[PDB]
Amino acid sequence: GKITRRTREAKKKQRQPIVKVCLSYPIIPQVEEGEVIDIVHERSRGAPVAIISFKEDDCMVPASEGMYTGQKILIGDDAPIDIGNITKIKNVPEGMAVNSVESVYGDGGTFAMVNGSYSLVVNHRKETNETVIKIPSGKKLTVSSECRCIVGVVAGGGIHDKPLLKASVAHYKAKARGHVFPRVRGVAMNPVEHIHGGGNHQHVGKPTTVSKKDISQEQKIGLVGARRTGYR
RNA sequence: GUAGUGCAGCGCGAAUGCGGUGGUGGAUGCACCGAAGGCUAAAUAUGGCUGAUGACCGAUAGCGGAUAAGUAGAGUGAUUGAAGUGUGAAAAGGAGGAUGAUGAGAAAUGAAAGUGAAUGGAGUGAAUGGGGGAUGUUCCCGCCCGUCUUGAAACACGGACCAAGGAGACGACGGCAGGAUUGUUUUCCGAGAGGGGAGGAUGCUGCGGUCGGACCCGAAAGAUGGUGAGCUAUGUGUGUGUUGAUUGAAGGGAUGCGAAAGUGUUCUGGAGGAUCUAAGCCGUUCUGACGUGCAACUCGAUGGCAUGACAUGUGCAUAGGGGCGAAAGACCAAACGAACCAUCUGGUAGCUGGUUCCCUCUGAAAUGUCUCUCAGGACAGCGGCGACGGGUGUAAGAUGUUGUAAAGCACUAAUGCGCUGCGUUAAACUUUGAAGAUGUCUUUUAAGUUGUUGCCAGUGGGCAUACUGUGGUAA
RNA sequence: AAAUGGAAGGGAUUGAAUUGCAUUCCGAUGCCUGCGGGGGAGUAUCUGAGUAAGGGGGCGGUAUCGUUCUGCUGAAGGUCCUGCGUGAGCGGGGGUGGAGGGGCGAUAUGUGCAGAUCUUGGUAGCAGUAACAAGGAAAUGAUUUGCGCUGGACGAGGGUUCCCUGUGGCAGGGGUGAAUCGACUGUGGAUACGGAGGUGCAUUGAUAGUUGUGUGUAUUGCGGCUGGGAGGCGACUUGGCUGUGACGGAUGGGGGCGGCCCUGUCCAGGAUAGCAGAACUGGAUGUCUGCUGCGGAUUGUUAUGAUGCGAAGCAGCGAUGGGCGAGCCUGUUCCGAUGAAAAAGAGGCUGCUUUGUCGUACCUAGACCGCAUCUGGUGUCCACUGUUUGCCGCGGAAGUGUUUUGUGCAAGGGCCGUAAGGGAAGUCGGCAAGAUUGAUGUGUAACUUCGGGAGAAGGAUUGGCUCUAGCGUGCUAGAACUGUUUGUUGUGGGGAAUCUGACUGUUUACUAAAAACAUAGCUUUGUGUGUGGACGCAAAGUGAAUUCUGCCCAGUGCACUUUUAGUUACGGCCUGUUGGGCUAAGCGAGUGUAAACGGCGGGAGUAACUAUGACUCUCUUAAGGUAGCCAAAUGCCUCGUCAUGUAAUUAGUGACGCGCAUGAAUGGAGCAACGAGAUUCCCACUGUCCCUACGGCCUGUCUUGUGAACCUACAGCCAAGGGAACGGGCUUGGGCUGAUCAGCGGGGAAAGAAGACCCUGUUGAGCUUGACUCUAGCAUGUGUGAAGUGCUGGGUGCCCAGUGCUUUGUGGAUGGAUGUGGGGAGUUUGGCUGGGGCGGCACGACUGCUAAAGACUAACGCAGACGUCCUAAGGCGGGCUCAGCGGGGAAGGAAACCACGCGUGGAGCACAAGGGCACAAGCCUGCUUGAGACUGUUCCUAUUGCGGGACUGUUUGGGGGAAACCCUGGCCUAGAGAUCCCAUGUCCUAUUGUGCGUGGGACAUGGGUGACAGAAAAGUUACCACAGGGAUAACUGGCUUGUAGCAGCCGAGCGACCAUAGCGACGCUGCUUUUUGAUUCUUCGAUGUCGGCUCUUCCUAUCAUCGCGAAGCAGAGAUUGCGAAGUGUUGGAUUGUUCACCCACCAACAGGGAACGUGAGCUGGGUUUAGACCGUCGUGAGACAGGUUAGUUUUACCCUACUGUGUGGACUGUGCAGCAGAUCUUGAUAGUACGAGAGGAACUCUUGAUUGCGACCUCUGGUGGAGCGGCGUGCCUGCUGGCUGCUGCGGAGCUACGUCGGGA
Repeated sequence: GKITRRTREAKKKQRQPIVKVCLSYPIIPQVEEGEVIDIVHERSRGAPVAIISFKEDDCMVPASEGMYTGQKILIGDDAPIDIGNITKIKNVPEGMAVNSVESVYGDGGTFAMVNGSYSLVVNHRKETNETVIKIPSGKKLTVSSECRCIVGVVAGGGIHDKPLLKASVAHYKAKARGHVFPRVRGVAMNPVEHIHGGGNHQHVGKPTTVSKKDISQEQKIGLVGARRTGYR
């Protein structure tokens, strides 16, 4: 055989990468006052980015829905509750939506940083200083009560409300983001390139669930380690 | 190196009257030696350079290269790579022709294939050859060689013509034959334990055997080390190109209807992978032209697309079991279901083709056994060349063996009648039974006049016919 | 009774082809006899063919040593003539040549050529041929005139090709000048992006943003002088700093560099027969985007608007002749796309001074690449005018390129034009051509995703001239007049249905553009972190919307769990004499999952005529195909059945459904819109055809110049025969024509290419997996690594598990073990065989027959059997008689048991068949383990192993029997396994000495190779390769004739009677070569493989026409037979078809052969390698004589054949060869003969035609680049007159659709 498409698309990307800018906020224990100086678009992202200026430091963060240029926000551990306002996660009531939550007290942000997402604060277990939160995927996770966050949802709304509708729109999206476009189906190739192969009719020819444990790398194509298949 | 012969990774890790070794793992005597630091001439190997030699080659030979040869030339590149010697002793001199001069000589020699001029003979028959005769012919005979084949003049293959070159030689080890010199030659049997007297050696020439490029020329492939994205494919940086029309979305104005909710008409505006046309780009049909071309993909007419998921110059990134692909196994410098260059490499070939002087003496086989054996091989059979050595491929007299042809019903198996006879059968039936074959004795029957052994080749696709079977409607 | 004209060998022959004879004769390289030569032989002689193969004796090339000679008074080599030798070869003479050359003996070898699609060099025929060139002219040609269209600059590439002089292309000498052009400088990149600096005029033979010059701008350095504030309410003015570089597509409005057009005036130019209100040409002149103060509510656009967060207006600041637009100014809009980076800031007025290095000539295609002076390819910029929406098409300028003594046109080609009447009858198929076409009124359906369909369809108008109306001044609307009726001198064919893909897009550079690929939408899976943080990132399937997406978890796969089986490795620990316990993942098990891979049944009865089966029983599955759809691109049978379209329907559409083998994201149903996709029909239109004609230009034909190639054993007329079974040459017959030129495609099984199909080889490679043997990676225990401490749990004080803490090692790794692993590597996948494959085993082995009276003897010949079985079914002693028949005996029968008289085996003996056997080899019965331990000779059986039998000997040996005697398995012929390795027994043994809980050997048995003298082994190729094979298939020929076709003989019956008018059973005998088989002789270094179209010839077994018989022949119409091959034998619908089947006509619509006639004659529908779809089959790569769609047709100029032509008068004779007309019809005969009637003929006379053949142009039709006319576009200034385009008529000539012409 020859080497399959999955493995070559991985090698092309170490030669010529897609790069995003790494948003994060700094450490400031005393309550300061910031200044949104600009909100801007970025290639390969869907969310707009805000430029906020402190007394001796500037930062780039995901803008929340409800920000505007020239607005003042506060940073510090004991800061008041309002859209924006980087503050510590024990000063936040239950049922409130936050974004860009860190996990180690000083790493910037880790959770909920894409277009239109947030995490939920569910419980404050005041003994042991633990906070249960819900992250965007649904998993529940206890963090310390000293990690910081941002109040509100990320801007950029529901981007899937509008269909792509046309070939050229999927062409411009994959140029900016790096998806495989177009995709030739594996059953339409010759056997030399794909485990799905030739044959006098187009058909896979054997089970499409494959293992995730113990088999050769380059055999893991299809539905890898699937617990269940079917419509519902 | 046979149960480490030597070396290495990982882990464990010594001794001080002590340590190591002794062709089978371990023990114990006796023998013999001192590792884990260092240096050391000579006798041995070998491209090239310089001297000296030769039963070596003599211009298609010998090094690729006897000369302005690793040159001229070819390839993007790594790489690749020829052909060509001669006036004379002396320039004493020529170089369109003619007339001349110099010289020993117009000047190295100068074959065949093929041609021009003159002159002799013949012809309207393909030509050419042999016998017999004659300054061409008249009569007789005569199809084109080489090769594979049961079988070729073949509608089987190679061969237009001429010259030169062109294929069983050499090394090692063994045997035999012929020949040369010398001769006071021999470590035996047996797994072992045990037992125990019986003419060659060293050269020379030839032939048969094996391994060597191995009689000469020939694959599809495999591996080691290198070159390419100037063609073409995808990504990315920076530039450039695109005429004139058609249709008429949202938004906005005015005007009519109606109790209201609402709705009619018409202007303005200029959307959309919306419709043509141009600069231009492709490649549907004519199955048009052309088809030793204008051309290793072109030309004419017709048709399709022309704001894009476009077209195009240039910087950078991706390389061969790898890349790149809106996917055709497509494309990667005129060959891609694995590129190109050099080496290993004179790669192997049970298969096809070729294999060079005369006369003379003998002269086959196309069958049996074993074979991943069936287009091959070995052993045996048939043949050649020997050498040494003395004494029946036909009949007659006697005496044995046989179960076919024909015939028959005694056994086995069949087959009609008449109520003891008449009728019909046989490769796997036989009570009988030939012609023909086949054993032994006697040359103390006729007629005639071989034994022992050495070294070796080719052959193992057959076919026809008289008589005689088997299968088949038959050939 | 057979297909080119032909064979007792020919002419012929009445016996010169019949039969019987011998008293004559002819006839070999054989025989006898005399000489000559070779080889044997024991020396008075005898004996000679020969492939593969072997032996003896000779001839020749080049050298050495070792001897012996010759050449300038002319060597070798070469050429002609001549002697000797059976031959290989060796001598002499005359020319030429100008320096060396030999004999004899031994010895060393790169030692002798006709061939190898041999190597290198030279040369023929073809052939003065193919191909290419000959560009418009004027005696001259710096002058006059005719035609074509690229023309001018920068880069890549080239490198002196550029200028002058001399010369017939060379030779000699010249020419490239930079602050203000590019680069040397920026950025991870650069001659196009960023960036200190300019414009005119003149100048050389050749350079110029570079030389010279008028004016400007920047810069290097060096000076001199001078200022840190004035104004304005404000916007802002001034020597008075911290700004820029720096950024996408589409589209409206305003305004324009240059160019072009219209117009007033002035100065000039060129042509003119005549006329022209005074033409034609050139030149020169002819304001508000914004901001501030006052003001205090309205105001504007082509469009969206602006405004108490301050409108209009007034006053300022700042910026900057008429008409058709490039940069520029100012708006709106589009994106899950939002449109680089770095170098480079300071500044007033003046004077002197500086400015480095390298490139610069010439060429856009005849100066580049494609081997070239090649119709191909090659980045950027500029370029006038009439007509027009158009920078297109159809015509003109500017600039640029170009010659001046070949012919005038046969046939056949390449590219075009016009055609009576018909109108797709042509063809696989409307292929090709014709037809529609611009603009403006009118009028527009089904359906539909409401947007579309739509330029639907269908109808009408159009020039020129002279005016009117509107306002925006060039467009729009209206009217009169006029012509030989006509005006776009350009620009879509349309309509009704079915299959299929949603749509715009992409693809096999060089045979496939598609239904294939992509696509939005829909669904499933994994993943909490990569610079990226789940509206993310990655992997698969299906393919817009609408409506739907059923049932199956038994098999395979995937997931989770093993906190309630089993199985399992290194190391460690435990216990013990070298064993056993404890400590993984995985496998196994349990549960879940089909938008995972996939699957989705038989049989019996049953409703008041039949028929069917709602209903029932029954077998059975993991579950038994649901909703829908169909002879559909999916249905074998099959051209299914019914309806509809036609004169006629293997086509199309509608309907039906037990569907070989339909069916649900393997996606099912479904067609709005779109398509150079596949199909069928309608209108229109036509040279597609009936059936061809005439014309144009370039070729060809003829001349001069330049001048190839392929191919070539030798050659080139036929019939038959035989032959390797289709001859140019051989045997027996028949023949044109003495040497030319143009044509042409029958033959040379023509050329090209070591057959790609098929088989064989112990030859490959691409790809697959449930082949064999392995392997990267990954999983999971475990060894190494860093010190100190606490904690909970196991067993017996113990070892270990997790385990938190402390800081003072570190996280980078590294050794071995078990599991997994077509992701990857290497390799294999027998043979025989009436081709191979599938099947069978004739592959080891036993019996009978085939087998021809000793033994041996073949076939995928015939009929069977073998891989076992038995403690007796082995050994021995004794006693008995078997199958069956006859006469008897209570219940007793066809068969029970007793018993007498006979019984040659007619029964038994493990199993196949054959042989054998009676006080036995059979049956019953007693005792036993000879089915013992060793050892030698021989047969099948040989050149030979294993195996299976026979016969002896030796035993401090058995069993049976009184004993003689027998016994080493089975009554005899089948039941069978090497080398190497391992297991057990007996006898020996390890070389420095001795042992051994460690090994080695000899001999004998067992463990097994059935392909049985004995490898360790799965598939596929239509993507394919190489060595061969006519030892072997798929087409033609040849032999054969079962089958196929056509005929005879007999006489049982039939025929109202009557075997034969006509028929003819049951049986029997032939012929042909048109069917399909059987075979494998020719061809695999190639003989182009189906049908049609076109064209010629032959056969007869006669369909019609001519002649003539029979009758169950009255006439009419037919039926059956003989002579006879001269002439005829058609037009259409459906299918690729051959074939078939229907319609119409006809005198009739017969059957066959010629390499299944005919592809350098065509066509290419069938078949048809490489793309693709469906059904069934396979885990898969793939398969199917199952269906469907898309898919290169090369070369004659040679010889012969054939057609003409040439090969030297006039008038004729006579031999040979060719050979043509055929068929139908009107009237009369005649309503007659014949007949009860109904019906209904003939000879002779007569009228017209159809088709073939040969001519002709008076008439009619076609053509007519001859000629005359009409209407246009551009150009000559307009009129006149020309040239160019479209159109009507159209003589001569040619032609058919027109006219003429057949023996007594």
